[PDB]
Amino acid sequence: MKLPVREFDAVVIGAGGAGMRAALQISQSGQTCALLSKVFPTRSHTVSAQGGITVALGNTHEDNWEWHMYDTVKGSDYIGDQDAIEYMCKTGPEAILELEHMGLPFSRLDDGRIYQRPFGGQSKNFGGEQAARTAAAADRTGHALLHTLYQQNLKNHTTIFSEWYALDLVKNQDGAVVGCTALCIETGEVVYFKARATVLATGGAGRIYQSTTNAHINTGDGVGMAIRAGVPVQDMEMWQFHPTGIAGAGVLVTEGCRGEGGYLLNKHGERFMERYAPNAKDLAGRDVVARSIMIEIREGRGCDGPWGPHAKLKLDHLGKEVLESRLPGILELSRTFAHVDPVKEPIPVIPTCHYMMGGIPTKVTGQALTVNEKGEDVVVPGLFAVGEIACVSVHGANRLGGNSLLDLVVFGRAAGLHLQESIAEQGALRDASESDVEASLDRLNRWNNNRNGEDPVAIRKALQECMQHNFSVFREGDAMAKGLEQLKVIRERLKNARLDDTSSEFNTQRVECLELDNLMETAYATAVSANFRTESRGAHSRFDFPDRDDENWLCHSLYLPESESMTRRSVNMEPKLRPAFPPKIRTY
Amino acid sequence: MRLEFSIYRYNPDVDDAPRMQDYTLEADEGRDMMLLDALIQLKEKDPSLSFRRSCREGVCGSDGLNMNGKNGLACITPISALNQPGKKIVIRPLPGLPVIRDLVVDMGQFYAQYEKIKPYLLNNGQNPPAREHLQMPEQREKLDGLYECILCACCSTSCPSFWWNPDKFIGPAGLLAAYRFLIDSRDTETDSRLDGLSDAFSVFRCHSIMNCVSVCPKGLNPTRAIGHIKSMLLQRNA
Amino acid sequence: MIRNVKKQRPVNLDLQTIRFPITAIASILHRVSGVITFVAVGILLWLLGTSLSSPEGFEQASAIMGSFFVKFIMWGILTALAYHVVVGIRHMMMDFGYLEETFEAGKRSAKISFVITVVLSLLAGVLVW
Amino acid sequence: SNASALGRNGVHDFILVRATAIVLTLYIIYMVGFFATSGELTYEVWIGFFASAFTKVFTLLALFSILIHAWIGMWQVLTDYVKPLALRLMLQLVIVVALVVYVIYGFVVVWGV
Ligand SMILES: CCCCCCCCCCCCCCC(O)O[C@H](COC(O)CCCCC)COP(=O)(O)OC[C@H](O)COP(=O)(O)OC[C@@H](COC(O)CCCCCCCCCCCC)O[C@H](O)CCCCCCCCCCCCCC
Ligand SMILES: *Cc1cc2c(cc1C)nc1c(=O)[nH]c(=O)nc-1n2C[C@H](O)[C@H](O)[C@H](O)COP(=O)(O)OP(=O)(O)OC[C@H]1O[C@@H](n2cnc3c(N)ncnc32)[C@H](O)[C@@H]1O
Ligand code: HEM
Ligand SMILES: COC1=C(OC)C(=O)C(C/C=C(\C)CCC=C(C)C)=C(C)C1=O
Ligand SMILES: O=C([O-])CC(=O)C(=O)O
Ligand code: SF4
Ligand code: F3S
Ligand code: FES
Ligand SMILES: [Ca+2]
Ligand SMILES: [Ca+2]
Repeated sequence: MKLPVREFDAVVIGAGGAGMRAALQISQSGQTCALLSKVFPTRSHTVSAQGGITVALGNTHEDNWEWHMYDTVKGSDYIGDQDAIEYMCKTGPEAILELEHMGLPFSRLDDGRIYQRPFGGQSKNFGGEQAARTAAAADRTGHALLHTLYQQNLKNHTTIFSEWYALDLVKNQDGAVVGCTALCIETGEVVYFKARATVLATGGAGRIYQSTTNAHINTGDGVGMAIRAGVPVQDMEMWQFHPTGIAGAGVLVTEGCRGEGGYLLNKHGERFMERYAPNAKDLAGRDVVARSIMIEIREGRGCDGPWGPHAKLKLDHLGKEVLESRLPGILELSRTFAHVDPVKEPIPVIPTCHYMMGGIPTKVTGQALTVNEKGEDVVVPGLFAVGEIACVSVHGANRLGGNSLLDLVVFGRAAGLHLQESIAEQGALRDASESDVEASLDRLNRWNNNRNGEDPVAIRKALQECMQHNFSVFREGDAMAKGLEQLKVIRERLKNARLDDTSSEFNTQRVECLELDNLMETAYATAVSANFRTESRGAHSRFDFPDRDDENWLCHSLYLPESESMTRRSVNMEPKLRPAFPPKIRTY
Repeated sequence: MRLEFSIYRYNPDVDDAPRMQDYTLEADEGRDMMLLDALIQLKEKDPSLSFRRSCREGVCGSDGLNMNGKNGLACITPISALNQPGKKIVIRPLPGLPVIRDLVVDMGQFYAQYEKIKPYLLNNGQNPPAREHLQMPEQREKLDGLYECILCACCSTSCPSFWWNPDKFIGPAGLLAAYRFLIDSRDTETDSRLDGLSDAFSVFRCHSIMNCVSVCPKGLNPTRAIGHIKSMLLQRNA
Repeated sequence: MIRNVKKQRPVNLDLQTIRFPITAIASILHRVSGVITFVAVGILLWLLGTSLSSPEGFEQASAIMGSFFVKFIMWGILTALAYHVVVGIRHMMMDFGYLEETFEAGKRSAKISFVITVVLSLLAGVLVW
Repeated sequence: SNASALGRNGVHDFILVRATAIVLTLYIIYMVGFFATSGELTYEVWIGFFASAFTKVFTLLALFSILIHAWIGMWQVLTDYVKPLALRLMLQLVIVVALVVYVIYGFVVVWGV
């Protein structure tokens, strides 16, 4: 026995928006808990969030959470659970005001050019909502939310392990998750964090494409750990490509623009979104608005220039003031990366990878589930997931704008509020032999001994490229087929990949490499899923199957791992709730 | 064109003292790229080279580095602003703070000072609001330029006062954050907060050098913030 | 490395390696100008001492001031002193509110200051003579 | 409350420095105005300028303001560069004595004229 151990009644892997909201709640419950992160908590991808948080507060105008349900169910394509969404939308307000009581810098209401109302959180008009239900604090709502939450773990003295890299989960002889292992990026030592509850909140991994809004950190470490451990992933092909990404930059620009009155136009001067969604206009859903512009590029009718085939996001018409008071963060990203002042000229926008709706399947309490021999939902002892890494089945097949953040807090808090109870249920969990622990150290030992292998940059590049072409907005059988094979080619290749730096004091390479494996398992699952599904729903668009299969494909595709052994694909669904809800026509 | 770089290197287990290593990254003279881009490439040529990066868009605070004598974010410092024919591009770690490896410094002392000033809302709870707190736009306006700090420490790193008293003088970023709560209508411990900053170092080590304003990526002005804190003190202790 | 404990991390602190704004130069000189002045009072007191002691004393002082080497020193003191007063006032003005705390407004303040200093320095030199 | 610092706290030091700065600025102008209106200084004119109650009282008010001012200032400088305790206290001691002597010598010179 030579490996160090750190016992906690909980381990929250991830310091994003959800990871902290949970670490906080779990601590309020008098539960000893360790919080881990690859970067300093304030650097997690959440800081980059803009738009805001869509929640029914009723400040901008009277509203009810149910309208939030309809706007969202039809938004997912009846692929998102009514039970979970209900809970979220309903518990929405209370959870958000909670954040304001924590000191979150929300924008305020009262006087404006042609508007007027009390101190409520300012709610902006957003995509997928009949009216304005988006609480926003300037263009930097994520930054406000992430910092507040950190400030909170500062007050409540949460134990934080900053810049630690979680490797793989550690299984119990009875097949339960009992903590995990992690690397101290600073010193390089490896340690086993043993816990009666292991919470994953490692965000998404849009890095498996060549142009994404995500950061260099979103590598799906989470997804990789789940599969290499034995845990499935739901709807892992459902990827929302944001409509207004920046052409050539991949840097994001808020939907709030259209919300404040932004135009999405074509070179011939028409607002093609008005023609596509005849009555909903630019407010049209995520999945829909993407194909609209992307299409205008297929027909050779998309604008072009140094940046590339883009679509003009006209905003200049709005007052320079309004743009500076409501979208300050936008006015800069455009000049900085797009070399264009939105105050006078539109923005070269294009649908780029954004939110990953797929991820570890979980109950509302945040517990992780797997199927039974029969194919029944079986909770995984000692494992929970919250945030983007989790498919609680809320966004379904199309994440409504500003709901992810609302997701983070609600379900992040939900896991916290329920933790003690869940542990009670699973009961006691037995130790792990050095064998179990040793197992998780495999991926590390491999990389550290193999030095004459192959250069990971190529593997990485290839990986993203293939995903980019064969699994873009629009895709088809033949395509997936080739890519799916290419991947196997690369996944074997990756097995002989090398590690040049064998140092201790902050080894960025070693870390990045380790992340590669996750990129690999992640992209893979994405493919086998993408191919599998026989319909064109939400973000999924197949030219071969242009209509949604209500009877066959109205379910959650479950990617079936076996760690590194051969794979499989199954199904799942959730129609029952309290106020009731039927599928329907989806016209935005 | 070609690009000659000058990069700070140091590894506790190989090196026993720092050194400046030469680098050439022949890039396409097509367009301009950020310094992070260069670095990433160079890292492909040389793995051992370590540094921090993330959001990539000037919003996370990870890539704070001293470029040609001036502190900034590698993710948004164009190679245009740093290229001069015949001369090398000197990239070094943030000044004052200890070096963990290559261009990565221990930010410890920085976060510490941040904590000393109580970076969170303090509301005695007296007079609970029905729902959210009462914050008129005019009151919420007062927080602008004060809540956007991304903790990159470009400012503190550029302050001599902070070099001599890392742990006594709070520094630019921390005072900017102290002020964020001092003028927050929602915070009810202002007078208590002011008593905690009345010593001789916490605030008064600031000589209005304005290097902090000079380098802020976000265009924040700690000097001005510190000037208002000083006033509040005068009002409360005189 | 204390006794039987090693490695102390390095620090980037080569000043020639760092680029300083004009505002940074203004204030460090104000600091240097203060210490010079601190010593300066002593020298002036000494002189003032001689100067009033008696006629023979006033003479001896009038002659010491005669040396041109002394003239040069009496000149640095008055210049350092003038500098210190000007930057000191620039300082007190930003504190209260007669000057913007903006960077630009700060560089402009610093420049006008050195300018007034040089002029006074010149006057000082005419007097020493 | 740092023992070497004159001020009970920071705000105190801030004020005392500003207050003395103003007083000393007036005094300097006063002495400058005199020299720039002298031309050729005669022993009769020199002693005449000081035999004045007014010049005596201002000159001693400046000296006293220098004590308080240079005390705080020299103290701030030392706090930044001289980190070894024993050494720094020696200096502050040398400096405060020097300052105190400046004022005492001031008195002696003044009543002697
Ligand atoms: C707004 C901010 C305010 C600014 C503050 C900054 C102040 C510092 C800057 C100094 C600026 C000085 C400017 C002087 C000036 O203006 O000179 C004028 C020149 O003006 C022009 O050129 C006209 C141009 C107009 C253009 C528009 C007048 O100069 P003159 O023509 O009389 O030239 C001398 C002559 O040759 C004829 O010369 P002489 O033959 O009469 O000389 C004789 C010589 C020797 O006499 C002796 O032996 C007596 C010495 C007595 C020394 C006393 C020292 C007192 C110390 C007090 C300490 C108290 C703590 O005399 C010397 O050359 C005289 C030296 C004078 C030094 C005066 C300095 C005083 C400092 C006082 C405050 C000290 C504070 C300490 C904290
Ligand atoms: C990219 C993006 C996303 C975004 C947005 C703008 C941009 C540019 N604007 C949004 C908005 O207005 N409204 C909304 O509802 N969502 C918006 N989004 C999406 C949203 O940011 C994300 O869904 C959300 O940030 C996800 O949060 P989560 O907490 O789940 O994830 P994270 O913030 O990415 O942080 C993950 C954390 O986990 C740590 N980590 C990861 N792997 C490891 C390992 N192996 N070991 C230890 N820690 C790990 C990270 O370091 C990080 O702290
Ligand atoms: C008796 C002659 C003087 C001496 C020996 C003197 C000395 C000093 C010293 C040693 C410092 C501190 C150094 C530093 O921390 O930067 C200082 C600061 C200061 N002095 Fe003077 N001074 C004198 C006259 C004046 C005058 C006449 C003024 C008014 C214009 C003035 C205004 C200031 C100001 C505003 C500071 C603050 C600088 C800071 O806080 O960094 N001084 N002085
Ligand atoms: C306001 O700006 C500055 C200072 O003040 C707080 C400094 O302390 C220093 C550092 C100075 C050193 C090491 C030498 C000090 C010398 C003397 C004669 C007092 C620099 C570079 C500076 O820019
Ligand atoms: O992810 C979303 O909710 C949409 C978003 O941030 C934006 O449009 O800026
Ligand atoms: S105020 Fe500016 S420079 Fe200072 S830490 Fe914050 S973002 Fe960085
Ligand atoms: S540089 Fe430092 S001295 Fe004050 S003006 Fe900025 S905090
Ligand atoms: S990578 Fe975040 S600001 Fe540079
Ligand atoms: Ca998800
Ligand atoms: Ca208050």
